[PDB]
Amino acid sequence: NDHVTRMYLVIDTVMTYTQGNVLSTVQNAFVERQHLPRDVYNYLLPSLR
Amino acid sequence: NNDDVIKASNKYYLNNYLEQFGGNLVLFQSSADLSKKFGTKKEPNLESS
Repeated sequence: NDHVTRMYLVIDTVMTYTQGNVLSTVQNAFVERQHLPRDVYNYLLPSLR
Repeated sequence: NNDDVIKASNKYYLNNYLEQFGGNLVLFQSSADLSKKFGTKKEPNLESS
């Protein structure tokens, strides 16, 4: 109508729920392609090489 | 011996053991028999073995 224009939405879960260090709380979950901190990166360097 | 295995990315040698035999007697194969007298310098003498 001239006075209303409908819009649909899809919830953006990543922005809503994953902010902060919440993901770090996950326990016993398979991980892949995660950026590594310096300590472990140096520790794991031969494995990546 | 089953086939259920996951490839190991990094492998390096851990222990090395060496077993050796120091003594080395010199063997000698000779068709001519040294027990028999050799001929003089000008005239030789051989009798096989």
